[PDB]
Amino acid sequence: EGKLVIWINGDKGYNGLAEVGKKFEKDTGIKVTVEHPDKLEEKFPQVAATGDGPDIIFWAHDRFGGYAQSGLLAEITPAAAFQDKLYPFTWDAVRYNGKLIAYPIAVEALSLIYNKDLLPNPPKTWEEIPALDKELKAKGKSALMFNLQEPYFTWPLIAADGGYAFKYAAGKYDIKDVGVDNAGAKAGLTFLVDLIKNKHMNADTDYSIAEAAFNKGETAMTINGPWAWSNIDTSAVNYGVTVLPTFKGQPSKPFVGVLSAGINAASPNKELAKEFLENYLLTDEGLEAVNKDKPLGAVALKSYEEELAKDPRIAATMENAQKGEIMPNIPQMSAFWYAVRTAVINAASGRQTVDAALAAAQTNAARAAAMSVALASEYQLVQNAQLPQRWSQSARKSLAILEATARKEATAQMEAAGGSFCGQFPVDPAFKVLSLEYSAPNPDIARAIRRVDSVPNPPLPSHVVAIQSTAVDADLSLAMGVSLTPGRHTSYLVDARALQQSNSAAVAARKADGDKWGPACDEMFRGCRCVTGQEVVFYTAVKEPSLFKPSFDGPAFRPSWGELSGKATGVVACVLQVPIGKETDIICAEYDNLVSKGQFATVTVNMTGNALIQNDGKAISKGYAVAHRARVTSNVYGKANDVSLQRLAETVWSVVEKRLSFMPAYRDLVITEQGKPFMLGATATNIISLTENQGVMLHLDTDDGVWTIILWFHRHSGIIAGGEFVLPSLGISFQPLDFTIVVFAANTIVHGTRPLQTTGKIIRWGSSHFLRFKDVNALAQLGAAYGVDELDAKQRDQLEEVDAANSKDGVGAARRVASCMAAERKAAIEAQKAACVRGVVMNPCTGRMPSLLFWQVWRKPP
Ligand SMILES: O=C1O[C@H]([C@@H](O)CO)C(O)=C1O
Ligand SMILES: [Fe+3]
Repeated sequence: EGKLVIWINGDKGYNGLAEVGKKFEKDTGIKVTVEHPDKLEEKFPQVAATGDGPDIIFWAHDRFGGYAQSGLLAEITPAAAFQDKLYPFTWDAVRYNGKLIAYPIAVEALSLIYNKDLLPNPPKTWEEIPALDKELKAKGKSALMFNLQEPYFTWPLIAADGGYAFKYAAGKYDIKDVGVDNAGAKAGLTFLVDLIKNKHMNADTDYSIAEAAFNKGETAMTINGPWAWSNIDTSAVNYGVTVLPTFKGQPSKPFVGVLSAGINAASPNKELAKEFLENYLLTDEGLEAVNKDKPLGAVALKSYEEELAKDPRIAATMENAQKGEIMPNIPQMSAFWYAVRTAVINAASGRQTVDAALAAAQTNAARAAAMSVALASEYQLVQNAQLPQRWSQSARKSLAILEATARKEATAQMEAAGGSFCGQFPVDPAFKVLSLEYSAPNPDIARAIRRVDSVPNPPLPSHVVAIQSTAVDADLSLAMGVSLTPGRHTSYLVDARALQQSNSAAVAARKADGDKWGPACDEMFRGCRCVTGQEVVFYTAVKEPSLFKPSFDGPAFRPSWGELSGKATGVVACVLQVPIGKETDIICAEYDNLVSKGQFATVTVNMTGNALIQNDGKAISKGYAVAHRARVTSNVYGKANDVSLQRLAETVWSVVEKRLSFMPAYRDLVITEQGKPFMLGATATNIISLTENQGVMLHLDTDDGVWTIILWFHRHSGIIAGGEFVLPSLGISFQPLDFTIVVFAANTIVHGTRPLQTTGKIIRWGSSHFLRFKDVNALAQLGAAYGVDELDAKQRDQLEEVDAANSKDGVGAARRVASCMAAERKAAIEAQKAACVRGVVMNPCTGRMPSLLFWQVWRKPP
């Protein structure tokens, strides 16, 4: 690769780091690029999981231990002589499982910040503050205001006398040993609430109130970090930054954040990143260059820290950090934070006793941390799950004979008819269908009748191979749960490495075109082979050692094709041609019913199904707002549209499942008991889209299920030019005919639809049946909080109450009522979410569903 890509947050001094990068290009001739991507917390583990991303990542050490569990970070091997150049505790912050996993850069912690004019000598102890507030109240001021809403800010006091998140021992944090409940933590929080009850502090004080008050000279003290200094620097306040007050003679223990630089485990530039960080960045001039852009605060490098500590504010930061506790670098901190946030809010407001608040927090944090471990175990079993065994040597031989017989029938039939047909559409793979004509001779669906424009059909790209052998066909059919029309289908093998490369190229082309079908996407398209009118399946083959995660410890089958040995196969795409009939009648009828009854909501794209639109404050049950209203306002049958949606989802599913037996297996694996009532019928669909003569840019979906179904049907007669569905990383494209369905892995296969031009009245209706997991999780959560069957009654009540406010007092009053409901809903969702209530099985590393399922390992030993 011979280059270095670095990700750092936008709030840091990246241009200063970019200057350090130049000086690196000088000596080694290696370019250093420094990007600052938004949502960086979540972006790195999602991209690094696939062997992609930067060489170097810059973030707080706390996240890095989770990354280390996922093997996304390289073990750094610094010499004992380099390790001396940094404070030993900062090295402790970047240790996971005996191993060093990142380079410490900067050190941050809360300090006491005080107004020098109101308070020349800040108190040494918390115990003095009540007396000090009494004095300052007489002058119309207050002693102390800081954020009471987030436990980060209140924890220093709580930790002082004892009290910790998880007990650290032998290089590990004990998940089962939470320190929320001890006498130490109890005393700390007691003192905090005593300050509130004795009117020294207000329970509603948040970050903004505290910052405003201190920066305007209204309060003598606040508690904040180095990020807050810039704002105070613009104000009239003469301020100092000092050691946090002691409690019962012990130091307040703020959490310590260590900004760190980790090396990507999938980076080919490991020894040159080691070079860059050790010799160019972790030096006085190195950190100086960064410091001059945006200040680092305290730093891990002893020599430069001695310089910075000349600023008393930096000195105070380090001192508080050393008296503090390194923030645990494990994901189970989320459990700690939610439970402690609830406890502090409750104890401060009087909703619970300090003793009651901490007792519940201890119990809940331990429970939630235990469950999250259990969920990670189960996810591994999900990723590694195998289809029910249908494959055997005798079964594949049997199936190959059947398939061979069917190929002869299909040939004889083709001979008799003068060629191949999909419905009435003449199918010739020598040609690419660039435009085509549909006729509508009756009120049924318009039918593809004639190829209009064509070019000679481009060959398959080199990484995609049509499978010739019936034995191999039967091998894959039986192992992958795919049963296409006998003698009338093609199977393909796609090289997994090249598939991922082509995905990247496709995304690049769309970006270059400016998020649109332009020249670069067109050039890719010109290389895609037409499979219009075909029934096809694409298997990807992963070589045993990536985007794909097969378990090579899984059971192996013996392939008839030796080229499959040492490889795992998964189904990435399947194109079906549904014969016009009862099922297509039912499906198209439901679309018409849902369109007529105003049940498609506009987001463009029209949508329906079991959504939960959280932007709608009053939404508390499954569906779009139109669905909620119809359940109430209907004078015939409240459930009518839900019967329609279930039949729609179930009929499409049934058609797909006849051909793809892995689909119900996927449904059963990833939909939880709590998610089932919020899926549309017995399917893996919760949302259904609808498009009218529309293209869509090439893209990967992110927050959808493992497989997505798309179908098309046509309404009037006419000619359509363009509008191909394109799978550029598979090197194929097609025109939808009478009733074409594609089932494909939408999170891992790039896809889109070219713009259309039409002649006549022809409408091509496109529709995706998919799993949008955010809706099913939130709904499963609401179901756990209120009861699945209570949601309709809540929705009816919430609609009535919002209507009343509008009818009585205006739009403003009603939207305030909706705003109230939204907060209450939020709190309920949040509480269930903390209890690990889920609608679907998800990757704890990525927060997404697995990239594929049901991998089959093939091995042919001699
Ligand atoms: O290429 C696409 O076309 C369909 C659209 O017709 C239905 O939404 C969709 O899901 C895309 O990603
Ligand atoms: Fe899509």
